[PDB]
Amino acid sequence: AFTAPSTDNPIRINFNENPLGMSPKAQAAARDAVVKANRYAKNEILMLGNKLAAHHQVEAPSILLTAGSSEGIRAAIEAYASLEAQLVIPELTYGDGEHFAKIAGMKVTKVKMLDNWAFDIEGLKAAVAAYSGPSIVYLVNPNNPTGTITPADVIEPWIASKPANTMFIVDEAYAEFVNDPRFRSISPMITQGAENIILLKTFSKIHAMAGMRVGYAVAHPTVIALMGRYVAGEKINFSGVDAALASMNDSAFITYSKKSNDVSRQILLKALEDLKLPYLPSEGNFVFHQLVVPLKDYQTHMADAGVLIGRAFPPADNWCRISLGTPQEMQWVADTMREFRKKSWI
Amino acid sequence: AFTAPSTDNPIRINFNENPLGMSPKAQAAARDAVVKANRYAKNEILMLGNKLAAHHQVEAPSILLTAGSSEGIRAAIEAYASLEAQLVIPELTYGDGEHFAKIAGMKVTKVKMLDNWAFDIEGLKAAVAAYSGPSIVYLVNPNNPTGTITPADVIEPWIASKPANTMFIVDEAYAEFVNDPRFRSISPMITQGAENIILLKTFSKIHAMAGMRVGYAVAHPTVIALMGRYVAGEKINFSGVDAALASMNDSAFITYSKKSNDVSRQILLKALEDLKLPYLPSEGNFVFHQLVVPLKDYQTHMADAGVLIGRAFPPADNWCRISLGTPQEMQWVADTMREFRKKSWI
Ligand SMILES: Cc1ncc(COP(=O)(O)O)c(C=O)c1O
Ligand SMILES: Cc1ncc(COP(=O)(O)O)c(C=O)c1O
Repeated sequence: AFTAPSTDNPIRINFNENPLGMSPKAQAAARDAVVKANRYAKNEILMLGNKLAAHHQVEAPSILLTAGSSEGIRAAIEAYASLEAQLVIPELTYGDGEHFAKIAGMKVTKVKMLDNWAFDIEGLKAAVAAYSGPSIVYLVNPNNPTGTITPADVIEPWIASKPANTMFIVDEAYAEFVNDPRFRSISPMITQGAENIILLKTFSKIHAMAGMRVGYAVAHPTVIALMGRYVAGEKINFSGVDAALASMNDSAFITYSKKSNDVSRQILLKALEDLKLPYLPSEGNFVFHQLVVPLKDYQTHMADAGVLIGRAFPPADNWCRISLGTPQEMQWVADTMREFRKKSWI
Repeated sequence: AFTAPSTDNPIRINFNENPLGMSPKAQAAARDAVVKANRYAKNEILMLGNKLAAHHQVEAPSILLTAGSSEGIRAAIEAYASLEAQLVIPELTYGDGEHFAKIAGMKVTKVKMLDNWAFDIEGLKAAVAAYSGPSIVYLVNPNNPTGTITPADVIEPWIASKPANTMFIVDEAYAEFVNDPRFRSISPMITQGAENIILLKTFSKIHAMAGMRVGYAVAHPTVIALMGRYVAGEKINFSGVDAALASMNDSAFITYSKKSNDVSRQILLKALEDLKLPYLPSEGNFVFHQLVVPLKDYQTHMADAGVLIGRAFPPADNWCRISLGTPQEMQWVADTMREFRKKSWI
């Protein structure tokens, strides 16, 4: 069941973790792997790479397994970094791209969001076109923290035009949650031979395995080979490898994982409509919504009430990112929000 | 319970893995983490960092947790690499240093082994002293593949002399197996404030957790801060983090892990002595010995008998590295070797 939270046992809706346990088949695989984990998972890593390759309709050399997509982002940046290069990003997006770009001494070119917190793709395209050196473009889709998608018919033709000296990193961490039919995975462009795309994926979100540390990149083999020089081989942990292989066969859990996230979303959105607090469309496992009280006060009052929400995401200073917990959790949070309103805490 | 091997179920003495399961307490920790691993192991990683800091008598900023020491070697090299830097290594050692040095575009300066396969420390010192640019020195102790130690009184005064523009990476993967009293961990030099040493350690060997991917670096905080820019945070897998925390408390297992290794070593050494095949002193969980037949023939005959031994380690072309299995495995291997001798296969 669900139990009312306290500060010692809070509802955790702070890091976009799946509030469900991983698949029972994946859990069995993970636990069974422990007795084997005195040894390296060498053959199993080969099997997982092959299975991911078939999933993306590419060959094995187009897959790089990494310890989460955290490592894929780093390797992608390191592989294509130089002191002449720029990273082109929307101003409000997932911070790892900029983090590793600054480590590489790159220019970071942030493009202001449009008036609906959408990506300004014309602005991103102009940031690349007017720069005479190499550009890395980092596109998170669906975006964190906003939750919104960028339509495929807006991204795909830009990428297909092959702007000179430009590598696109497309992070689809939250893609399996998506309901909007304008969203398409970029994967088929790689299957069809694109050499200017790195697709990053993870088992941390829909597969509910954040702590297991399994992600990967999909790209042309020449791109994967370059990225491979910035990781210490493919040496994923035994439990994560076996859990990943199992989760890939448990299509029933993946349907359930999406459906539970959909139910949670509507419970939150109901409360937000009742309170008349604007929110952005949610295509991941989180909602980004507006506040009329100071963010810091709201975070503190929620924390005292046993609920950990998202950190601040400047420059959206009056917005908060609320991850979607289980339905029972989101109802308790929705109702706390209603009680806050009565006393002006929201 | 021991059973005779087949080609489908071989004795695996090829990758210096501990042939013992992980500690029973560590396995239970690892299994119990799986239900929790929908979430990132954030606080648990902080606790493991603090526990390793206490173990090495340093503060937490002097520890960097990594996904095995493989990632530590990479990060250490990336942090200190430049196009003007050289890597100084013994000609016969663990190849990851050279590998990442080459990716960085560094000169790689290999110093021939002494006539007893020991490190030529005077040659390594001279290679640094002769080079006007920055140098990284990578010292594996006990060395892989030879298994030998370099006495502390030969290494410590070199490091303590602070050669200009030189960082020492000291890889003590196998150090808990060591019996030789001339061996000393470099750790106290970091506790005493050295800024030119990176110590790398792993849970993959004495702790028997190769497949759990947990290692770490110990260094001055300024050096750890630089290394940390080349990993995607400290985001170790949940089962590994909880297994590492438990294994650090199970001192009885560590004692047993070494003792079993010692027993296995003597079984192999007894066979080599009977066969009059020279070997090097073994201070890790493997033995480097000479062959009179071609290495490739010997590798093939052992594979066919269901025993997987080490790969070739040029330039020691007439030597093989045999990992130490359980005592019962090594008795069976030892007797297979005696039988091979009768038919000239060894
Ligand atoms: C867009 C995005 N990409 C990548 C990551 C990194 O996740 P992981 O290393 O668990 O795959 C996250 C954070 O969870 C994310 O939100
Ligand atoms: C000397 C040495 N250092 C480092 C490693 C890397 O091991 P891990 O990544 O499991 O810590 C090895 C394993 O082969 C090794 O032999």
